[PDB]
Amino acid sequence: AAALARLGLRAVKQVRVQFCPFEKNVESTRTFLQAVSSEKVRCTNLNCSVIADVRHDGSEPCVDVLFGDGHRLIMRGAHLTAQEMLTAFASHIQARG
Amino acid sequence: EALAGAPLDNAPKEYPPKIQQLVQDIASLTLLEISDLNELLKKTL
Amino acid sequence: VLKPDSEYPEWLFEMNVGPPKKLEELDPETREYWRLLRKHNIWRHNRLSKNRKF
Amino acid sequence: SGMIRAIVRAGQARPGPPLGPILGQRGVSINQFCKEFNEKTKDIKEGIPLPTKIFVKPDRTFEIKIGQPTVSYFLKAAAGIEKGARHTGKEVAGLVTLKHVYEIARVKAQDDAFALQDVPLSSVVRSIIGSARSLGIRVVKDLSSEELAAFQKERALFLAAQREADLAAQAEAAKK
Amino acid sequence: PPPTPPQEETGLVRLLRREIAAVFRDNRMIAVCQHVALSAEDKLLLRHQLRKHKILMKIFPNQVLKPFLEESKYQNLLPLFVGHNLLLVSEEPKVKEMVRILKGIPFLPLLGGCIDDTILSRQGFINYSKL
Amino acid sequence: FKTKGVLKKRCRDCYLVKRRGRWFIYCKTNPKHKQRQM
Amino acid sequence: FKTLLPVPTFEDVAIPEKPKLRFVERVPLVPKVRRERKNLSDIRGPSTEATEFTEGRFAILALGGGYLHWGHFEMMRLTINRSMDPKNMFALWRVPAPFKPITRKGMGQRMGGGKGAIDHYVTPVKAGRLIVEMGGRCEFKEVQGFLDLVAHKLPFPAKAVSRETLEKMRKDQEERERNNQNPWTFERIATANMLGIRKVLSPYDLTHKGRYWGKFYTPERV
Amino acid sequence: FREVVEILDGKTTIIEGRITETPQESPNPPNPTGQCPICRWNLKHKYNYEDVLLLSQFIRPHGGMLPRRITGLCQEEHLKIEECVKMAHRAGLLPNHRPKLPEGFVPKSKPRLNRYLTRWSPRSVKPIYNKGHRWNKVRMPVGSPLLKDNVSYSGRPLLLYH
RNA sequence: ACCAUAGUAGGCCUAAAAGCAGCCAUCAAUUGAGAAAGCGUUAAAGCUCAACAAAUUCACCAACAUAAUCCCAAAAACUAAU
Ligand SMILES: [Mg+2]
Ligand SMILES: [Mg+2]
Ligand SMILES: [Mg+2]
Ligand SMILES: [Mg+2]
Ligand SMILES: [Zn+2]
Ligand SMILES: [Zn+2]
Repeated sequence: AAALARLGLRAVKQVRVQFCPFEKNVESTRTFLQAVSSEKVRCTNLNCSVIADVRHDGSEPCVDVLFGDGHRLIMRGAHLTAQEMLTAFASHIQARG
Repeated sequence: EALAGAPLDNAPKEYPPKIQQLVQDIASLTLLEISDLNELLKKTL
Repeated sequence: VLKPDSEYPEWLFEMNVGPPKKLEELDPETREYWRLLRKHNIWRHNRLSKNRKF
Repeated sequence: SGMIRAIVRAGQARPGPPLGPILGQRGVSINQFCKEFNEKTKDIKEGIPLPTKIFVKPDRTFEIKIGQPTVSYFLKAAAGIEKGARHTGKEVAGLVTLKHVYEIARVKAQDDAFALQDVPLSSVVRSIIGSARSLGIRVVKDLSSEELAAFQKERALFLAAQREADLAAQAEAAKK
Repeated sequence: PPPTPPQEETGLVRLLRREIAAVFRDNRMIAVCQHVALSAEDKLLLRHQLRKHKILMKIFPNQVLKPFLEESKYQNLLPLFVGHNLLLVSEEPKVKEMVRILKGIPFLPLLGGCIDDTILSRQGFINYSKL
Repeated sequence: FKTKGVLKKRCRDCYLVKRRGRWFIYCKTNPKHKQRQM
Repeated sequence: FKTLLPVPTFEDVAIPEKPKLRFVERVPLVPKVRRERKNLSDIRGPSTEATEFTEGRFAILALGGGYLHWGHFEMMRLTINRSMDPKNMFALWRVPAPFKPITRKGMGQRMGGGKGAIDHYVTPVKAGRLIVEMGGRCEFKEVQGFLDLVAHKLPFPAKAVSRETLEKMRKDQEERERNNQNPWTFERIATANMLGIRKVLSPYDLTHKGRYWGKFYTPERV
Repeated sequence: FREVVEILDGKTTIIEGRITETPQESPNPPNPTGQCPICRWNLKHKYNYEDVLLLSQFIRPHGGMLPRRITGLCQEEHLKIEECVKMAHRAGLLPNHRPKLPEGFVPKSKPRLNRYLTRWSPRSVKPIYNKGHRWNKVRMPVGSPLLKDNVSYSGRPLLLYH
């Protein structure tokens, strides 16, 4: 959460995390969602919309980030580590923004 | 014992068999018994 | 307004007033015992960390 | 801009310390704040000092949320003693019963602090009894018939203790 | 290595066990939600907006919650209790107001739960509320 | 830098790293905490 | 989630009046007029007195021999007084005031002529003797933390030990000297006059058992 | 084995995890009762910097070491293999376990001096100009001291400083 | 890594002592937080610790420059050594 807070997240529009909680590979995406839904992240910028899509037969956790550079970061995280997803997201958004 | 499977609406096609057996029980009764059931349900519920 | 004693429920009179409850007095199966044990552990940590050089 | 906690008397509102610098640094006009403070606290004639929260916005505008007055002053009013005990535990500051504590709990159950929590009045009465413990006020379970005798003896004891304390303070001032 | 030096049960863990047993015995609606690290003021506001409907929220550590759940009849809830967790306890359930107060926050997702021994997902909860 | 025989952290942001065969207490917030093991 | 552990509560500890260390004089009220020889046997060998705790629970244990004079005494007194809690801790001396006179000769004097002039007084301390003993209702971590500085500033090597730590070390030494693998030991060889080694050895080595060499004590030498 | 793949298709970044097949342990170890890998395969006090087939099993393709919580070794052997891997890398073994840099391989440098059983880093040791006399001699350390417990068929101790 | 809300500025002196010049008590809310173990302000405010919720490789102390004509055998980690 601190890494996202220190990075200046004012340049993002929409972050949605779509997942099925009843699967066996959801720990990482749940950790990522909790990291991006922290209060430091929320008070960094209020113009962003964070959505948590919950399904049952989707079975494919994924994250979509639409930000004002006209850019769409889609991440199909089914085996990725939570820290790896966090650092990749940070390094992409700071490079493009 | 165990719990249910907790399915979803994406492929919802399996109904519990108790509903079907209750429907069969209603279908296998004569009109007088159906009227008696109607009277009992109106009195109680 | 002086209300009579019958209006006040029991949870006013049952509670202790003078002596704080101590560690050996409480039931080890009661949450207050664990709350007081946590408080004593915090007191321990404060006493141990009195030599902070930072 | 932030939040400021201010304990202000109900009937007193002055553009001075300690209210002076804390609003002067924030830039909020003190005359306004005094005007709305008088307008919002003129309905209470009891004259009880109360804590309040001032929410200063970045545009130098401010909001007020009024709250329940101070537990120390409530207990002092309920017991009849002007100031609390110096050494709590070694000396007795006053005497009250469960009735005053219950009344204080009921009037404090509507404050901004205990309004968000939804515990029963038992937690509030426990908190008030702990505050009185720190204050030095002693509480008894059932002394309604003896409280008058308790008052008539504790007033004499407290005046004697105050005279002794005044003599000791005068001696310390002379020696220093 | 030498054989197992078995651990002894303590008052805190026994209290947690009996508390969770009371939770799963007494009340009817046991909702499972993802505990989002939210601010204290907003959390207390949500507590008030839940107590206006008389629904409570509680948190139990996973180290004590997983074994009890796999021993009990709610072992199907195991994937829901991997990360941060929140148990919503309601007697005489009324899911309509709960969904109404949950929709006010977009990033606080309802994972699942049980409505009188009926394990349901978020869509099942929505259907029950609409029913 | 300060050359010392015994190194200690003067703040929680100092970090100890082995470089060039010696130990180094490096600090970013307060650069005066830079210590080198002699 | 973590498991709670009970606190050892100290209810049988009574803090006496004047818990701070008492002031010590550089010179005793009665000065020694007769100059004495500087015996080094008061440093050589293990300590016989002040080897056990009296009423305290922590102490400064000396792993070597030396002399403690007024500078060291003032250092320890001031440090303990400033870094010790008077309400929960108390400290005590285990070494007497400096009583052994030391004679010094001025620069430019050739050798001989007699004894010098008494300059100052010291207290001889052997290895294994406690210097400052403390007690109270506190734990061992803080007292060790603020006693290690005093032990380091002491001339001889020293450590901030407790009853439990001292017992643990003594049992560890006993276990080591009992499970020693090599059949040849200093005690056995010295007592049996193997190889005629008493010609090189000293008569005090039969008691020192090879652990004490001069004023230095090595606890790892069995 | 997992792999992170990034796809760039018109201002869109797709990051995906891919799981590949991995080789497993051999079916018959000499000592199944040991929990720890080397000292259940009976290689304790047997490996060295010369033994590359054992050192290369758990290391990253870029020459990095692997975490013990993933490998499973007892701490002494984990440290020993870390030292042995450092020694082999400095000596010049493991040629394919180097990062691939198309830019730096053209500007050749001085030829790599041959070395083995090197303890410290080549860029951190200052030459000994005094070298000491007979009684006080500053030795050149050779090999890691953690490898002093290896089996010695000759029986002579390994000279770690010469 | 993970976050920090409540009576409350606990009571006395002091222009001010709001966890923190000082003295006495050290209670009590939320499952979860010491009248506060470290920074900071004139007084605040604010930044950290321990408390829950998330995991759980190991983690107590131990490292210390130097002289003068020119450094000083060279070398060597495994073929069996009481
Ligand atoms: Mg020393
Ligand atoms: Mg509590
Ligand atoms: Mg913390
Ligand atoms: Mg120099
Ligand atoms: Zn620093
Ligand atoms: Zn092993």
